[PDB]
Parts: sequence; structure tokens; C-alpha cells
Amino acid sequence: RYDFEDTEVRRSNFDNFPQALISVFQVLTGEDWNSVMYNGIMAYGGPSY
Amino acid sequence: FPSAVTIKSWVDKMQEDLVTLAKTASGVHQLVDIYEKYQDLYTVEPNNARQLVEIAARDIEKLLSNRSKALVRLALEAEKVQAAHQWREDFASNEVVYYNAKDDLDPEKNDSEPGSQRIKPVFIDDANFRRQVSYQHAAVHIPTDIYEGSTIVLNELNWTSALDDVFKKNREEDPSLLWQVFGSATGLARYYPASPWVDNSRTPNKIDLYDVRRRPWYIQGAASPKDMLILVDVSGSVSGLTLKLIRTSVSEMLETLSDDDFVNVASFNSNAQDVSCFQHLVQANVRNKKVLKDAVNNITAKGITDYKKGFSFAFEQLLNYNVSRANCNKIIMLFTDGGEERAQEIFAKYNKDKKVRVFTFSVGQHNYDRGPIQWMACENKGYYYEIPSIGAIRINTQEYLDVLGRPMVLAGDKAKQVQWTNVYLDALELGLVITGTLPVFNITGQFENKTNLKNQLILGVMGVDVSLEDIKRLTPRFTLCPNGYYFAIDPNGYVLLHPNLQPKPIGVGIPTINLRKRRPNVQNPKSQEPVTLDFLDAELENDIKVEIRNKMIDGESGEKTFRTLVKSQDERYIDKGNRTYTWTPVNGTDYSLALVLPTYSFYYIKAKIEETITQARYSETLKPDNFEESGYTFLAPRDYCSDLKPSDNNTEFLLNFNEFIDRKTPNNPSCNTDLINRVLLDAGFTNELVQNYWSKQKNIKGVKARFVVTDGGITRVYPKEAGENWQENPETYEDSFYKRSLDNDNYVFTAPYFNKSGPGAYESGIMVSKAVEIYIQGKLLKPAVVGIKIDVNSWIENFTKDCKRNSDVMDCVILDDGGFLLMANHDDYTNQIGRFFGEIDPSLMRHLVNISVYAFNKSYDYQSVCEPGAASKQSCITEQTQYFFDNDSKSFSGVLDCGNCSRIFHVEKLMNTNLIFIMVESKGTCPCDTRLLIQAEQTSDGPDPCDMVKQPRYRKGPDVCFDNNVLEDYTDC
Ligand SMILES: *[C@@H]1O[C@H](CO)[C@@H](O[C@@H]2O[C@H](CO)[C@@H](O)[C@H](O[C@@H]3O[C@H](CO)[C@@H](O)[C@H](O)[C@H]3NC(C)=O)[C@H]2NC(C)=O)[C@H](O)[C@H]1NC(C)=O
Ligand SMILES: *[C@@H]1O[C@H](CO)[C@@H](O[C@@H]2O[C@H](CO)[C@@H](O[C@@H]3O[C@H](CO)[C@@H](O)[C@H](O)[C@@H]3O)[C@H](O)[C@H]2NC(C)=O)[C@H](O)[C@H]1NC(C)=O
Ligand SMILES: *[C@@H]1O[C@H](CO)[C@@H](O[C@@H]2O[C@H](CO)[C@@H](O[C@@H]3O[C@H](CO)[C@@H](O)[C@H](O)[C@@H]3O)[C@H](O)[C@H]2NC(C)=O)[C@H](O)[C@H]1NC(C)=O
Ligand SMILES: *[C@@H]1O[C@H](CO)[C@@H](O[C@@H]2O[C@H](CO)[C@@H](O)[C@H](O)[C@H]2NC(C)=O)[C@H](O)[C@H]1NC(C)=O
Ligand SMILES: *[C@@H]1O[C@H](CO)[C@@H](O[C@@H]2O[C@H](CO)[C@@H](O)[C@H](O)[C@H]2NC(C)=O)[C@H](O)[C@H]1NC(C)=O
Ligand SMILES: *[C@@H]1O[C@H](CO)[C@@H](O)[C@H](O)[C@H]1NC(C)=O
Ligand SMILES: *[C@@H]1O[C@H](CO)[C@@H](O)[C@H](O)[C@H]1NC(C)=O
Ligand SMILES: *[C@@H]1O[C@H](CO)[C@@H](O)[C@H](O)[C@H]1NC(C)=O
Ligand SMILES: [Ca+2]
Ligand SMILES: [Ca+2]
Repeated sequence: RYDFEDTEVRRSNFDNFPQALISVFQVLTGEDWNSVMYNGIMAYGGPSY
Repeated sequence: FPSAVTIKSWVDKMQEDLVTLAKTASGVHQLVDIYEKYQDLYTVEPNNARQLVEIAARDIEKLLSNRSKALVRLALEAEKVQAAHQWREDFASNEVVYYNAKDDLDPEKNDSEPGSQRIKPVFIDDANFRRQVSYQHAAVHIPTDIYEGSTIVLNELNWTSALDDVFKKNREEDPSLLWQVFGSATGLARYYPASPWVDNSRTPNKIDLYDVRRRPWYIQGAASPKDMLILVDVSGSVSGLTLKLIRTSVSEMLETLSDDDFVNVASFNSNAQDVSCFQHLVQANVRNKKVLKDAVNNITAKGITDYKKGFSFAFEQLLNYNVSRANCNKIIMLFTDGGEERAQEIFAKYNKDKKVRVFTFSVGQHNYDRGPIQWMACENKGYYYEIPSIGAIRINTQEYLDVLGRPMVLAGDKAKQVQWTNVYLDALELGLVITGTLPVFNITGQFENKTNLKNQLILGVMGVDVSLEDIKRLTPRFTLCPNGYYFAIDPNGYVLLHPNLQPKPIGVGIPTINLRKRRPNVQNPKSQEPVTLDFLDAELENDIKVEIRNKMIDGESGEKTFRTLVKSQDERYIDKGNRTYTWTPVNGTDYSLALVLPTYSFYYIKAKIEETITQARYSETLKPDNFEESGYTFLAPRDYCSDLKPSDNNTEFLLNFNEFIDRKTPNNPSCNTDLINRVLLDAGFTNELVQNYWSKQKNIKGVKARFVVTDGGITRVYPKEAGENWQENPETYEDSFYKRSLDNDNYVFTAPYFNKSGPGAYESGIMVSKAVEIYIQGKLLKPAVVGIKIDVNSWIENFTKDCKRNSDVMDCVILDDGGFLLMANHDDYTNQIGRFFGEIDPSLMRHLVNISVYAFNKSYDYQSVCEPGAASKQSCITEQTQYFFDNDSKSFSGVLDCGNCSRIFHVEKLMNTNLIFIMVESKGTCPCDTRLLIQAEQTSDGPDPCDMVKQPRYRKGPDVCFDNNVLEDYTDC
């Protein structure tokens, strides 16, 4: 779903298992977790209901 | 309401009044009399329009063969020269010295990049180039994203440096030659003579993004024409950054396509639909491509991915053979991200022998598997290209011509044929031009056939411009009248040479730019399209002209005479002109050349004056201090001698013209005798009128100004106060009224313009003109056009004395053909004079067309400018209406009804003139509108393309197509 029509690269996604594992570990250390969340929110339209 | 005989008798006393005022004050019969009184200052020679065409067809043959010889030698040198190049990589040790265009020429800069050394050249200013230029060496254009100093680029500037000696040998032999350029495979271009490029990279804030490979001239000689078919993956996975990239590649891929190339665009996601309205391969001209580039954009991606229905739909598209087709290289290119299926079965049958070529493009940053796509490309003798980025689009969607050029470079000498391009605006601002191209091949170790690994690509392409102003000097129109002209034509229907053709690019659609999304300082691309106006779009279309147009696309000779209607110079009138056409082929090329004449122009006047005193006496007639007894004289900016130049400030020009005859006798050993001489004879003919006739009747009452626009450029407005208001072009072969006066056998009235700026109404007045018409030995000639600006106030008084100056019962008006309003009874209408009558009472005008009193034809002007619409100027299409009498009948009675009211209008046409008189009941008695029928260049976006291409215009493709050599490498992807 991180398929936005921009040229900005989002290295922390959940495209496959290894990548998803890394992203979870990342949200766990709390390093840049808010940035990861923003992508997820934008993947569902934006800040709406 | 007065009876039909009362309007009949009252028109006949005010068309007898205008014509007597114009026959007497202008001097039609007097100027006829003095052309015939002399008989011996001139002779009457014929325009043999079989002969003239044949003569012209051969100067364009020899011009374009002379260009060709130069092209061949340059190519030979390039091939020979690079076969003896050593591929060095020590360039800081041995500098490559060259002059680089688009660099600061300031001496104090001294950048001095490694490997290279620049030149400061000296830059004389020039004519035939309207820019400063150096004839001692060739400039070099490197594109911007290409680094210079790369071993790949540094090694071109080494071997290509031997062209400056052959460049020089072409211009020494022929002074007139224009740009000479070698466009490199490497993307480096060298041209002679050297001049600074028009966009420097960073010294202004506009930056050029010009690539030689991208250029149309480079492309036509790179490779053979081609029927492509863009196949796009629109499955759900593509949506995202990748989908965004595809829409910009396909638009980019198209830029590459040409008129000779056919192309359609399909799209698949578990079914293959076709992106637009077309369904077959269409000509990929400016318009068709505009439709496809507008449907590629709206695509949405969803669903699965079936590489089997996408290539079935593609092959079927490739096999139509009912439609018009290129029939040359057949190739299909698919834009997609990753493929899990190779679709081995579809390729076995559809292309068992590999007739088709497949190119697969993987786009965006993604993890989908690329092995199957690469395999498809390898199997089909195509190529593979990745595109991750926007800056990667521009060199990969042009790069497929390295593959398509391969079976041309295996054809040998047979492939070295000069081809000439469609007219287009020059990169350097020269003007409209065509380029003849030849491809250079990479031959290294031919003697022994040693390598061939990279010997299947072209080194590059070589071109040489012909400017269209050079071809117009081989087609002289002065002997022929303003009506006569020469038209040149492709085997594609496009017009190489035409009066109508213009420098502005041909426009498509209604221009819409969004001001809310242009950040102020980034500099988008300007334009690159060729100026492809068609013969059936430069002139009003008939059915008896599509016969003429098809008959001279397939290289035949002939003549034709028929009655057709000429559109006027200004876009307001249509006049039925009995023309004769005559065409023949230019035997060296695929152009065929024609010539229009109007019967009566079959004879011209040559000046046969040679006496010392007679050429002397006629020459002080055009002296600006001597306009107190002659009339404000004008003079047309012909190229009389090579030395005195057309200046556009006419008092400037007439002094430099008339200085020239005093300071030197008109014999002038580098200057054509007949053109200047005819002018001198003419000025002694528009003198004896202005001396012995007009200066006798110094003030006629209703007459404002009196002119003789004549052939020899010399227009003479009679008082100098009046000559300030003379707002015409002083070139007599560009005046609109001059040309409408020659078609008609009756006095012609020209309506003044509505609104605008400058004094053009009460101050100058409505003008009447009439061509002079003499017979010498029973041979018809029309040498000149006399005239009168009328006084609009006086005319009103005669008109007033059942219509009152202020009448509420009924109003009456006089309208010239075309429906413009000249004289009005009310005084709320005569303020808006020279206005189209369907804008001041649109209800009556609408009815008049219905009665058959008026006829019209809407046309398309593909070269015009307009303001944008929100969705400084772009090019656009305008639709243009002109109105003209189609019914010869003199009177038209009737009544029009709007609903709940009747109005009884009576229409009478004045005999011997284009004017029409109509009497009708006052508009206020029936409150009616319908809608305002307006006649103007009206922005529009037609004709719709999807309906033209179901029955396209006839066309003839290139005879030689190079593709599918059996010994092609077909092993590199
Ligand atoms: C409006 O109507 C008037 C009157 O018909 C018209 O008139 C000028 O009218 C006078 C009245 O007799 C004419 O004499 C005059 O014409 C000249 O003189 C004689 C008359 O037979 C002839 O040589 C010619 O008709 C003509 N030649 C001359 C005098 O050089 C006539 N012309 C002018 C302009 O004075 C107006 O022209 C009418 N309004 C217009 C101009 O439409
Ligand atoms: C590409 O660049 C190279 C490097 O500048 C050019 O090679 C150079 O060519 C000139 C003339 O062909 C050589 O001059 C000759 O030098 C020898 C002595 O070395 C002398 O005996 C000759 O009489 C003459 O002066 C020059 O030396 C040579 N440089 C090297 C390193 O070999 C080459 O000409 C360029 N190619 C083109 C197509 O211009
Ligand atoms: C015309 O074709 C010839 C070959 O038919 C091309 O010449 C080849 O150019 C390549 C460029 O990559 C040269 O390869 C290079 O070799 C050097 C060693 O000097 C090495 O350091 C590089 O890594 C690279 O491998 C190759 O020498 C040369 N081949 C021959 C036979 O000379 C030539 O490039 C083509 N013309 C143009 C204008 O491109
Ligand atoms: C164009 O070339 C053709 C030949 O391809 C010329 O036609 C010849 O005309 C001459 C007389 O002018 C005849 O004697 C020949 O018989 C014609 N050719 C043939 C094969 O019959 C034509 O004259 C050339 N036209 C121009 C304008 O150059
Ligand atoms: C241009 O106008 C002329 C009107 O004089 C059109 O010619 C007539 O066309 C109608 C059909 O529209 C025919 O029935 C008549 O026989 C035609 N008359 C003549 C004298 O030609 C002509 O069709 C118009 N051209 C276009 C493209 O609309
Ligand atoms: C063609 O070349 C010849 C020889 O240089 C020259 O005499 C002739 O004028 C040239 N013609 C044109 C049209 O340039
Ligand atoms: C067109 O040709 C006819 C027949 O030759 C001729 O009578 C007519 O005058 C010509 N048209 C014009 C406008 O002169
Ligand atoms: C003339 O007007 C009538 C009634 O409005 C209409 O039916 C007819 O089509 C018109 N004639 C032409 C030539 O359009
Ligand atoms: Ca942290
Ligand atoms: Ca897919």
C-alpha cells in the first residue's frame, strides 16, 4: 500500500517478511516510529475518520 | 411599407450615385487610357505556366542536389576519419582544442576543464544567418546532463575535429550554404559556422534541454519509418510511483514518432482495451499524437496481470492491413514493472519467424522479477531498458533507434540516401527550414572484416539546412499578378511552400494552462513539433482540389482549370475566382510543385524603357519633397538590388531607394534591370494620372482620398494629409483589396474595421476600389487598382434625402457582400460601422441566410494565437467564418417572424457593385433576440480527430524500407 505517486522513498514498510520484521523492530526501539505511523495513515487516505 | 418598385427605383438612384462618384473621381477610364496611349514603353509577354513550373522544378532540383553532394562528401570523410582513430585515454596530456557553444566567452573566465581547451572566436555579424558567426571553425553542442570530458565524449571531439576542413570546403564552394552539422551517436553535435548557442546553460535562468538524438532530422536518417504499438501493463501492482513514470515515458516515446511512422496505444489488465478512440494504427501526426498523449494520462491501474491477452491484442493490431500503414519496422514495446510469466506460447505463432521486434521496459523502483521480461526482449531481437527516475526517461525512450538502425547499416551504400525533413523552426532561430540527412556508419577494419562488435551502429547523422527563404528565390512571383502563386507538396500532402504557411507552429486544441501550479522560475520545454500544414488546410477545400492534390502526390504532371472561391487576404470575404492550376514533379526528390494563375494573368508587362531622359524623368516623381503635387507616394520593399534593404519604415526605404538611382545609373551590374525598371515606368503612369487628372478636380465633395495601388509597389495617396491615414501594407502583393479588385468586374467597397486603434472610420472612410483593365492587341491585362476613400458624413445626407435620420417606423441599411455594415439609417448603428451586421441585429441576418441571399464557409486556421482557458499566448486552432453572395438574384422580399410578431423586410441589390440595400421595419416593434450570429476568429477545437482517421487523406509512403537483415547480430540486450 505504500504505493504513493511520489518519488520519495520509504524504506520502512511491510512489503515482505524480512522487511516487515525490521520495521516492527524499529517501531519497538522507538526510533522514528512516528514517521512510520504517518506512512500507514496516508496509506488509508489520510487523517480522516 | 413601400412597394417593391419604389425600393427598386430608389436603389437605382443611389447606386448610380456612388458609381458615378467613383468612376469619375478615381479615374478608371483615364488610367486605362494612358496604359493604352503609350504601347511602346512596354511590351506584353506571356506567362507560360507550363514552362515556368518546369523551370522552377529544376532550380529546386539543382539546389537540393547541390546540398546533397556536400552531404555525401562529409559523410565519406567522417566514415574514413573515424576508422583511423586510436581511442586514446590520456587527454590531460594532449588537450583537445575545440570551441564549446553555450559557455561564457568572457576572456577573464578561464575554467579549463581537464582534457579540454576552449577557443575564444571572433564573431563577425552576418546575413543569411541573423546572428554573429565565425567561419574559422565549428562549434560543439554538448547536451546539459551529458558531462564533457568523459572519455566517451572526449574521444568524439578528437576524431570529429577533422570535419572542420570539410565543413570549410562546402562553404568555399557554395557561399549560400546554411548550417552544416554532424549529430553524434554520443549526443555531441558540431556545426559550422560557429556561433554561441541561444540558451546558455546557467548564465541566464532558462536552461536548454536539447539533445541531438532527440531531433527529428536526426531520427529520420537514423532509421526507417515504423509501425509501433505501445503496450502497457495496467495491473494493480503498477499503481504508485511506477504508474506515474509510465505516463511520462509514453508521452516521451511519442515525441520520437514522425508522420511517416504509424502508432497506436493499447493497455492491458486481464483484458486489453485500447487507450483511446482509434483501434488501428494511425498516422502519428501532430494531432493524432495529441489524442494519444491525452488518453495515456487518465489511466488508472487495478487488477491482475495477463501477458497473454496483452500480446494477443498487440499482434492483431499489427495485422490490420486494411488501414493505411507504414508497413516497415513492426515493433511492440511494453512498459511494465515485473513479470512472472514469459508468455512463451503467444510468441511461437504470432511471431514464429521473428518478424516483430519486442522491447520491454521495466520502470520504477520495485522488487518484481525482471528475468521474464528480459527473456522476452532477448527472444524477439528487441532490447531491454530500465527507467527508475524521471531523468532516466529521456535517454531510454530515444535509444531504441540504435536497434532499428542495424539493418540499415548492414545495407551498405544502398542505405546512404538523402532524405529531406518536414519544414520546422530552426534550433538557432533561422526561420522555417528543412534539413537533408545522411547517416554515417562506423567502419573500422573493413579492409579485413576484423571486428563488427559495435560496427552495427551508426556513428551519427549529418544534416544541412535549406531555409525556405532560399527556395522562395527560385520561385519568382513578380511577373505574375498578386493572385498568382507557387505551392510545394510532400508525398504526405503537407505543403513545403505556400503563401498561407507561417512561421508560428501549427497548434492543436484549445490551450489550457493552470496558473495555480506554475512555480515562477523553472523553465518547462517550449516546443519541438514540425510545422505540418496540409494543402487541404492551407486553402479552402473542394472536391476538385482533392483530385488535384492526390494527382500530384503520386508524381504526375498536368493542368486544371475550374471555378473555385478564394478566401481573402484578411479573413472577411470569399470571392469566386476562376483559377488554373498546373503541377509537375521535382525530379530529384519527392516534392511536386504547382502554380496557380487566374485567367487574365497569362500576360505580364515587361518594361522596355532604356532612354537616358525617360528613366531619368520618371525617377524624381518619387521624391518625398515633391509630394505636394504628386501625392504621398509609397514603395514596396522588393529586393530591387542586393544592396538596399527592405526596412519596414517606408520613408527610410524610399530615401535609400531613391538615393540609389541618383548615385548610380539604373544599369547596376549586380542588380536586376526589369524589376526596378518596371517601377520607374509605373511611376510615370501613376504620375500622368495625378498630374493631368486628379490635380484638376482638387476637391470633389464626398471624396476624401484617392489612391492608385499598382504593380510596381507604388501606391499614391493624393493629399499628404490623407496619406497619414493610409494604414495599408505598402507591398502591393500583400494588400487585401488589391486582390479582391482583380477578381471582380465591378466596383468594390471595403468596410472599415470595428473598434481597434488608429483612425479608421470618419477620418479616412469606407473605400471603393476597382481594377484597371486594358487590352493591348486583344490581350487582357489588369495592371493597377484605382480607388477612393469615401466621406461617410456626406454619403448620409444623400441617403437621407421612406427612411428618416431618426425613424422608429422602419430602418434601412446598405451592406456589402460579406454582410458588413457600411451605411446605417438609425445613428446607433452608424456609430458601429464596419461591424458584422449579425452582431447588431442577429435576428434579421439569420433569416437572410435562410432565404438564400447569403452563403458562408467555416474553415480552420491551424496557425493562430489565443489566450488560455483556466482548466502569454499559445498556438491554437481558430474557426473562421466568411460570408459571400451565393445567389445572383437581384431582389428578395419576405417577412420574418420571431414568435408573436412579423417584420416585413425588403432587400434590393445595387447593380454594378457588391453592395446590397435592405428595407425593414424597426427592430423595437418586435422585441426579439435569437442569439448573436458573430463572424470572427473563434477559438475552437475541431475537427475531431477520431472521425478524420476512419477515412484518412490519401498518402504515399517511402519506397525503401530497411529492416530484417538475416545476418543482424540480434544477440545484444
Ligand atoms: C449625391 O448626389 C449629388 C447630386 O446628384 C452627387 O453630386 C455631384 O452632384 C452635382 C450636381 O449636379 C454634379 O454636377 C456633380 O458632378 C460633375 O459634374 C458634371 C455633372 O454632369 C459631370 O462632369 C459629372 O457628373 C461630374 N464631373 C465633375 C463635375 O467633375 C456630382 N459630383 C460631385 C462629387 O460633385 C453626389 O456625388 C452624390 N453623393 C455621393 C458622392 O455619393
Ligand atoms: C586526435 O588527437 C590527437 C592528439 O592531439 C591527434 O594526434 C596528433 O596528430 C598530429 C597530426 O596528425 C601529430 O602531429 C605530428 O607529430 C609528429 C611528432 O609526434 C610529427 O613528426 C608530425 O610531423 C606531426 O607534427 C601529433 O603528434 C599527434 N599526437 C599524438 C599524441 O600522436 C589527432 O590528430 C587527433 N585526431 C583528429 C582526427 O584530429
Ligand atoms: C566504432 O566501432 C569501434 C569498434 O568496432 C569502437 O571502438 C571500440 O571502442 C571501445 C570503447 O569501449 C574500445 O574499448 C575500450 O578499450 C580500452 C583499451 O584501449 C579499454 O580501456 C576500455 O575499457 C574499452 O574496453 C575499443 O578499443 C574499440 N575497438 C576497436 C577495435 O578499436 C568505436 O567506439 C566505434 N565508434 C564510436 C564513435 O563509438
Ligand atoms: C523531369 O524528368 C523527366 C524524365 O524523367 C522529364 O521528362 C522528359 O521530357 C523530355 C522533354 O522535356 C522528353 O524528351 C522525355 O521523353 C521525357 N522523359 C521520358 C522518360 O519520357 C521532364 O522533362 C523533367 N522535368 C523537369 C521539370 O525537369
Ligand atoms: C462553400 O459554400 C458553397 C456555397 O456556394 C457550398 O457549395 C454548395 O454546397 C451545397 C451543399 O452544402 C450544395 O448543395 C450546392 O450545390 C453547392 N453549391 C455550389 C455553387 O458549389 C460549399 O459546399 C461550401 N463548402 C463547404 C466545405 O461547406
Ligand atoms: C548549384 O551548384 C553550382 C556549382 O557550384 C552552381 O553554379 C549553382 O548556382 C548552384 N545552384 C543553386 C541553386 O545553388
Ligand atoms: C470562368 O470561366 C468562364 C468560362 O470560360 C468565364 O466566362 C468566366 O468569366 C470565368 N470567371 C471569371 C470570374 O472571370
Ligand atoms: C430555411 O428556413 C427553414 C425554416 O426555418 C428551414 O427549415 C430550412 O432548413 C432553411 N433552409 C436552409 C437552406 O437551411
Ligand atoms: Ca529512540
Ligand atoms: Ca504485474
